[PDB]
Amino acid sequence: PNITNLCPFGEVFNATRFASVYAWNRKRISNCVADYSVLYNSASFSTFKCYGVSPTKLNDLCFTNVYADSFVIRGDEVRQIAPGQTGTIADYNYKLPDDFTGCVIAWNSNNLDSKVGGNYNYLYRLFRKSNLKPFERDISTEIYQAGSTPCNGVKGFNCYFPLQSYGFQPTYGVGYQPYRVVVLSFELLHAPATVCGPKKS
Amino acid sequence: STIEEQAKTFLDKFNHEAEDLFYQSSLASWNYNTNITEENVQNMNNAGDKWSAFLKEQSTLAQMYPLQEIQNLTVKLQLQALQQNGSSVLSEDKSKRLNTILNTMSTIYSTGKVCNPDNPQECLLLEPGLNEIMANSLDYNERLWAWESWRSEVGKQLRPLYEEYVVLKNEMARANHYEDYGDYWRGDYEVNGVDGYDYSRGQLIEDVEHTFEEIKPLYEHLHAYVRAKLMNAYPSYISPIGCLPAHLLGDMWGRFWTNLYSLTVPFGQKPNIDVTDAMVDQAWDAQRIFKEAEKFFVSVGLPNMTQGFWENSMLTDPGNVQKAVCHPTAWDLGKGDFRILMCTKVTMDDFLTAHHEMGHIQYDMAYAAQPFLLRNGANEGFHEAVGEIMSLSAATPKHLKSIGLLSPDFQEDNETEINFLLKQALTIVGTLPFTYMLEKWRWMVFKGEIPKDQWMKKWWEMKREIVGVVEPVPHDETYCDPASLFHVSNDYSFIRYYTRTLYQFQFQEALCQAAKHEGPLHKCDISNSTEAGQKLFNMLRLGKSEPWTLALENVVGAKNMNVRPLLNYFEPLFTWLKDQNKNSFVGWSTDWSPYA
Ligand SMILES: *[C@@H]1O[C@H](CO)[C@@H](O)[C@H](O)[C@H]1NC(C)=O
Ligand SMILES: *[C@@H]1O[C@H](CO)[C@@H](O)[C@H](O)[C@H]1NC(C)=O
Ligand SMILES: *[C@@H]1O[C@H](CO)[C@@H](O)[C@H](O)[C@H]1NC(C)=O
Ligand SMILES: *[C@@H]1O[C@H](CO)[C@@H](O)[C@H](O)[C@H]1NC(C)=O
Ligand SMILES: *[C@@H]1O[C@H](CO)[C@@H](O)[C@H](O)[C@H]1NC(C)=O
Ligand SMILES: *[C@@H]1O[C@H](CO)[C@@H](O)[C@H](O)[C@H]1NC(C)=O
Ligand SMILES: *[C@@H]1O[C@H](CO)[C@@H](O)[C@H](O)[C@H]1NC(C)=O
Repeated sequence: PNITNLCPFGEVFNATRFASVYAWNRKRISNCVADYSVLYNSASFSTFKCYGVSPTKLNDLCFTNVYADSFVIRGDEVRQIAPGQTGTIADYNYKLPDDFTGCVIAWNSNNLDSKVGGNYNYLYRLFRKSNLKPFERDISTEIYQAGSTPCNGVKGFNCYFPLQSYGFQPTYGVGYQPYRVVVLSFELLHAPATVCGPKKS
Repeated sequence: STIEEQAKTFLDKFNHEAEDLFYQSSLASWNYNTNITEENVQNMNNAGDKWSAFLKEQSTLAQMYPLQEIQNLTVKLQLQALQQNGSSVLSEDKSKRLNTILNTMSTIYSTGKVCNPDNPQECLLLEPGLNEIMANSLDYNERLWAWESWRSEVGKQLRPLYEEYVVLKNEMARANHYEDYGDYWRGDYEVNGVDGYDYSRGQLIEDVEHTFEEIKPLYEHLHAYVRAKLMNAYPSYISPIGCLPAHLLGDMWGRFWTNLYSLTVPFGQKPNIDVTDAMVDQAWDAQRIFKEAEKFFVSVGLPNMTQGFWENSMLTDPGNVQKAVCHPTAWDLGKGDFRILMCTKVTMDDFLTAHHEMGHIQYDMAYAAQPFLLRNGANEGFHEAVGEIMSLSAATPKHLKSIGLLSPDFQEDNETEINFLLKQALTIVGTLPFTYMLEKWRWMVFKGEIPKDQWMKKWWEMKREIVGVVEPVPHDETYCDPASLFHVSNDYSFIRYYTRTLYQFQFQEALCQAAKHEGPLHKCDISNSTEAGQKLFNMLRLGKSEPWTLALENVVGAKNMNVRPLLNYFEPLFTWLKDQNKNSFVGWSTDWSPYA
């Protein structure tokens, strides 16, 4: 039939501000038409690594719901957004399951997210008692206890503040420049699948 | 829970907070250096004060984690680096006095202006007013006047200041569980905790003497040849049996002998290897110079420069309106930001300097994966040595023919290699006895072997015994002749040049053996050899994570600094000097035979 009602990929990719890696935004996308070839044929993306499905057949398959997780990380931390990886981002900020079906899209955003004085609006968790479970969000700002002594809310000896900031400056190296990451998570559940690609005539 | 995990979390917050504060301090220093303006000075001072205060607070907090309950070598190395008190162990009044003394010595050396009595209407500063006179004059009394007047003014100003300086630095060092300030400087080469690769502070002096004992025949022959040539230049002043007069060495202090190449050239009739005119004919920009250096580093297998390097470096003088420091400096600002500040001219010296500073940048880039407090050289010698090896390789006629800067039909005979080796000896071999004598004198001053009333009587005695250089007229204890040099007056270690010189040729032999060069060592070029670059990069990637002995094992296969690669480098010149010294007398007499 005639196809309209496209999925809101403009409000995810072309968003004016992105969330931090710790309080990463999750947008549930349902009941629309998702054109993935517009994303795949763009030259603006440095990473388009798809795990569990290939980009060519994305435009044919149909999914129940699409989870669009958006955040900003460093250049050297893009590799940790993958199944089975380790690092500060996977252990304490954003963890992907091993059985993950979806795509990880990352692009350099030194133009927008870096200022000459230093942009300290973007934060990451550097400390937590245990590793995160897949698709878990921790936004707690409770003082990390590294020692036997109780912190009591004061950042003294052995008690650190968990969230640290990335001082994104334009003159940084490519491995320290800000990268906007959108992770699309595709699941098929027993409910009627409604996020389908465009159908040919 | 455990102490080690607590230290690891502490050194996980420290690395992140310090990288940010460092980057900010370094960027402020960069903005001052490329733009000398008063607000940039204020911003630099504010960033430096924040950085120093942060280092003081983290040093105060790092000591609360005891060292003996930590078994991981890297964590113990970072905690050992952080837990040094520095001047903080000293009282606030004495620390303020020491800081004031250091600042006033810096101002006295930097703003020291000396000119001739009875003609005081204009005066000349050290750079470039006195440097050009020392490097280019052929007049005995003019050089004598400049040398004696500058040591009179600078020494008479700095002698009480240095007497206070030695006592305060000894007090700080003994407060820091060191024998003296010399032991504090020698603690940079101290390796503790590694089985077999341990190195002691007391072993450094013994190794330096053992290497210098092998340096001594080559230096004696070079000294005899330079003495004969200077006797030709100045007929009556220089004695055949005595030491060289101090003010005739081509520099202000005797640090380098490279300004005597014109007087002491073996074969003047033969041409030089100057490629300046060839770059002028082909219109080589400074950008082309750095691209050729980058081509050399990608040829050996090292990574190429980042885009931010090309965007953010200043490789040309900005202009009259904007002032900048002209000294070439490689900056590792942090967070993958690497820059070179050089006012590059179209000369061979600037081209070799570009290779040297890009070698510094490659060394900085290699240990970027390491933690922040381990991002340095394994010792102070390696960081300069890895730039000097690039300076060695780039200067070879094979490299110049390979890049097209030299004519392909240039005849490489033995005479040009002899005079090139003599120039390299005047630059490299000549600095070794001066460096060793200066560091041994400073170590004896800090140790208390020499009383304050006998500092100069011993010093000239050392200079005659080691350097073979005699004073023009005797100096009493009102003079402070050592502190006229930049490094000693401004609290810098000086053994880094000696260690750099030995490590340079050790690295050169290791990479040339890796690259399968089949000729003389000075004719060796390490371009196009991936295996030599891999052998270099294995050590380069470690940084300060591993002991310098283990890094030296990684490159040359030896656990200690060695002198044989240097002697192998200068072996054609050594045979030529032995042939040329048949009539003349090798060695010197410590008596007052030339002049006193
Ligand atoms: C996002 O911005 C780019 C740049 O103009 C534009 O071409 C693209 O269509 C926009 N939308 C998406 C979904 O990428
Ligand atoms: C240098 O400082 C002056 C001071 O006003 C400023 O106008 C100029 O833009 C600066 N130049 C650079 C390259 O930073
Ligand atoms: C020392 O700590 C580092 C991380 O700080 C770790 O990667 C390394 O494996 C540790 N070494 C040993 C021998 O435990
Ligand atoms: C540093 O100084 C403090 C007090 O002045 C002292 O307790 C500590 O042991 C010192 N650290 C070292 C490594 O000497
Ligand atoms: C460095 O080399 C890589 C691969 O050889 C190349 O893609 C990159 O553009 C080079 N960098 C620069 C600044 O030319
Ligand atoms: C250079 O080589 C030629 C030819 O072998 C020889 O006659 C001459 O003596 C050599 N000169 C030196 C300084 O070795
Ligand atoms: C090194 O490689 C470059 C790249 O082809 C080549 O032009 C150059 O001649 C090589 N150097 C030597 C000494 O062969």
